[PDB]
Amino acid sequence: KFPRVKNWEVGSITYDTLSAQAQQDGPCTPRRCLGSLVFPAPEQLLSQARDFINQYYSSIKRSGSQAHEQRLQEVEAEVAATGTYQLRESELVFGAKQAWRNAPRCVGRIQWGKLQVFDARDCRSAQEMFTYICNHIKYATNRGNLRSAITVFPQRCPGRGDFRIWNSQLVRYAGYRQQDGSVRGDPANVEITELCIQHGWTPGNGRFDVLPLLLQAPDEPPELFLLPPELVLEVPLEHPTLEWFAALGLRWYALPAVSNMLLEIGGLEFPAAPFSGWYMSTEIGTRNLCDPHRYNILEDVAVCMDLDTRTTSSLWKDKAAVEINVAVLHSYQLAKVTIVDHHAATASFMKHLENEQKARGGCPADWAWIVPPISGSLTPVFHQEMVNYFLSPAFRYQPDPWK
Amino acid sequence: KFPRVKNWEVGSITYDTLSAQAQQDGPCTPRRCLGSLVFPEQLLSQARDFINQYYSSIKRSGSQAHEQRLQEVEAEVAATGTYQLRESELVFGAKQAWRNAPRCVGRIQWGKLQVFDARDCRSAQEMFTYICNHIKYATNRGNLRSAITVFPQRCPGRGDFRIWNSQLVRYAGYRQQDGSVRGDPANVEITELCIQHGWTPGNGRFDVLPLLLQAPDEPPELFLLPPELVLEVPLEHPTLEWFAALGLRWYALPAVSNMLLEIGGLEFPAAPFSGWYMSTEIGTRNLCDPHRYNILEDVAVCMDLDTRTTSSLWKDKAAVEINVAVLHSYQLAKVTIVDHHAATASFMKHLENEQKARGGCPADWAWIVPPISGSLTPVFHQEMVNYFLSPAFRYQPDPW
Ligand code: HEM
Ligand code: HEM
Ligand SMILES: N=C(Nc1ccc(CCNCc2cccc(NC(=N)c3cccs3)c2)cc1)c1cccs1
Ligand SMILES: N=C(Nc1ccc(CCNCc2cccc(NC(=N)c3cccs3)c2)cc1)c1cccs1
Ligand SMILES: C[C@H](O)[C@H](O)[C@H]1CNc2nc(N)[nH]c(=O)c2N1
Ligand SMILES: C[C@H](O)[C@H](O)[C@H]1CNc2nc(N)[nH]c(=O)c2N1
Ligand SMILES: [Cl-]
Ligand SMILES: [Cl-]
Ligand SMILES: [Gd]
Ligand SMILES: [Gd]
Ligand SMILES: [Zn+2]
Repeated sequence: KFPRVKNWEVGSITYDTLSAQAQQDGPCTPRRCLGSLVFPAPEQLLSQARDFINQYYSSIKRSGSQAHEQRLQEVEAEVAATGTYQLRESELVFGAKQAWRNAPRCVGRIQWGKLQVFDARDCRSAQEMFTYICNHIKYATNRGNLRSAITVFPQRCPGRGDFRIWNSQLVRYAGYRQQDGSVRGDPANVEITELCIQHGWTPGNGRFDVLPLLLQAPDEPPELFLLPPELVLEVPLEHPTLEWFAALGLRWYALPAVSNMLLEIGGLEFPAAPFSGWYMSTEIGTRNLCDPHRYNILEDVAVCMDLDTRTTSSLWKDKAAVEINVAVLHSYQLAKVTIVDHHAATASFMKHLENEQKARGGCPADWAWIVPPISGSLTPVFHQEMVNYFLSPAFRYQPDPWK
Repeated sequence: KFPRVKNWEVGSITYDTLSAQAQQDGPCTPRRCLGSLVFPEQLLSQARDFINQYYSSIKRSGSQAHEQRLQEVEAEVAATGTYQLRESELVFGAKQAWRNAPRCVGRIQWGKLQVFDARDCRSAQEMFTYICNHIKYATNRGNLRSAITVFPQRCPGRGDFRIWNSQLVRYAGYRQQDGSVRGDPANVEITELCIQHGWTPGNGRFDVLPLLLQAPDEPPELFLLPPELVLEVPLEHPTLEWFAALGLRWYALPAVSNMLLEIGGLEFPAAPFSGWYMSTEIGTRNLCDPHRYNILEDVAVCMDLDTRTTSSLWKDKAAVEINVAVLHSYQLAKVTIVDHHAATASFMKHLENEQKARGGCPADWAWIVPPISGSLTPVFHQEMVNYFLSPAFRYQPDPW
């Protein structure tokens, strides 16, 4: 038997047959579930490459064709001669889309088929890397009409260091570890800020200072590049009916572009493959602005809203958090920057689940990450049971290049 | 082998060593996590294990009385096939089963539980008296007190005491000739049973259901709850004067009556327990779930919210004011209730106490994090380990 999966809003029942294809292992055992944790060789290369090629040729409905066999033979011969192999361009595009499709913590996978894949596997230097990244930022920002993209830098290979982007995203605000223990700017970026200053960046002193990019070419210390200010589209935050909100001087950036994850395709590894989509509004409104360990503006806003913050039972937190999220959505819509609210995102994810059940017999999904951080049970994904497992091609965490 | 558990708000680290004592097996494997699923004469070994637990907790470990109790239960099961709990063992086993319940955010309170020993019960008319005394004690005119009543255990060659209702207080669910449900859709099945067993149905959205109590080997008998025994809170809102006219209400006492209590290999299919509500249970789940009363759009219409675009966050604004109404209405009626911020702060304290007490604490993140304002509560940022300890409250098949 395969896991029986139930939607409790509808009563409907599916079986996740796809999970039985899970290659790598997760952190859970029959004795204990660790699903809530944030952080969970010629012959082994070949069976991963074979499986990936099988996936490619299924996607185009040419399984068992002559072209399928020849390509498997081709990969085998290259691995036997060199210990490794090169993806065809079409396989790279397919592999990056599958990795997105396979990502269990991504609620935006209804879009997985619409992904611009920039092939930067011929990149030679940190300077050319910066050029690829600027072109990515320009294409994806598209002056507010955001377009999903990934740029794939050269694969890891023996006898040469990795390409790495040290920043966790292409656009990050500085976090200045103030001496009195506190932080000015984004506390999530204190470490990368200190590394940037360490490498000669002249720091600012604001709360929304865009960080430079620390770019690492093989066997080279990271190099500092400043993003052209006209390349970094930002949204000033205001609230549709709370006019004093604008005076908080809050901003956020248009483009979420994760740059520190490793892309794995057919046993090949791409330690530098930054990817971007668009924001779901709770990421900015609830997490980035109201996490106690982030900008932590909740109490300041509620006090401005004249709420009774002396008792929890007034729900001043819930009320201020809702208005902050309203401000984010209003501000991005006003600026004409693509953004999706958590209701539409989770509804579209529910559609994705139904498509994937028909297409592949299941969908790896991490409930705790799919359910938005406010209003969870008001969205349909709350009531959907979900099976979490690791498929390849995949986006993976990897150690920071300085640790 | 000891899982590392991190709090991402504070950056603190602990190690759950208690998980190594997980007796049963959950649904997860290294291949796939099923954590989000709602439903995941060796009696001696379990009986042995619980006794050791007991005497260890009272610092009587391996003492004279320890070995004596051990040898008593061996004779009982040899003579009868089962054994009898001492009243103190039963109290300790009830408290431990609550303390071990991974999905309970209310466990800061676990040492304060009134155990009613109903194991001398026979016939459903007596069940009903035990239950009514439970309901009366636990309600306490609104100053709610946690309690469990423990009816006779299952044994071979003989039926079971079962409470057919999932809770002692449930509103009726009446299906309509247009398919819809007037009342609580969660209770459409027990409502048709109550009718099929003679109950005159109401026609209201908050008709309190009768109790279908079942003594062993007999059909269940309908018992009507004295309306003065069932404390109910009419729902009003502190500033939205029209909210009261919606006619919403809920009941004071959450009393779960369909779970099985397991202690030392013994099984009590009828052991209703009650505490008090966390406000999001009523204001978010019971009233705003699509498959329950589903009142969200009604409230948003009364608030004159723009309901044609999700991005107005009309669902979020309506949900908050409904939870406000619940908190205001219970406090105004002097019925104990806890908001999700106070409860999750208390559960965090419980986690620290349990870390020091036992080296960990089984917790089901998906159920501990509230259904609104998740990341505004500290539990959201707390990694958790889920595992099954005994004594335990377990799900069980419906009697029919
Ligand atoms: C197109 C619009 C998209 C939306 C609205 C979206 C939404 C989200 C959200 C809300 C998260 C959780 C982030 C967090 O809480 O830190 C997430 C995670 C993730 N997203 Fe998507 N995403 C989109 C596109 C993409 C694309 C284009 C890719 C890759 C090609 C991608 C891959 C991932 C991955 C791998 C994760 C997991 C990251 C982790 O484990 O930390 N997403 N996404
Ligand atoms: C004292 C105040 C208490 C509060 C505020 C509280 C709160 C909660 C909440 C919010 C849930 C989730 C229920 C749901 O979402 O359906 C829960 C579950 C649970 N509670 Fe507590 N509870 C309390 C007392 C108790 C007591 C006295 C017991 C037993 C002696 C108990 C045993 C359980 C169990 C076994 C579950 C799991 C239910 C399931 O898996 O369906 N709780 N509690
Ligand atoms: N950074 C840490 N913790 C940590 C914090 C957050 C995350 C999650 C990373 N998420 C950023 C992200 C990922 C994926 C999507 C988004 N948001 C988006 N909408 C998109 C980004 C790209 C395409 S869509 C944001 C992981 C570890 C650590 C502290 C100490 C050691 S590691
Ligand atoms: N039973 C179902 N599913 C299901 C639904 C809810 C739960 C959770 C149990 N709900 C009642 C409950 C349990 C525990 C605590 C509370 N609330 C309380 N605050 C307390 C109750 C007793 C002491 S505290 C409510 C489990 C399974 C089904 C639906 C349709 C067919 S079967
Ligand atoms: C402890 C817990 O795993 C952690 O706070 C998770 C919960 N769910 C999440 N879900 C999303 N989308 N993003 C997150 O950062 C987190 N954090
Ligand atoms: C599918 C999912 O497991 C289900 O909806 C769970 C999620 N978390 C929950 N948490 C609580 N407290 N109560 C619930 O009923 C649920 N339902
Ligand atoms: Cl972000
Ligand atoms: Cl309830
Ligand atoms: Gd105004
Ligand atoms: Gd009106
Ligand atoms: Zn698990």
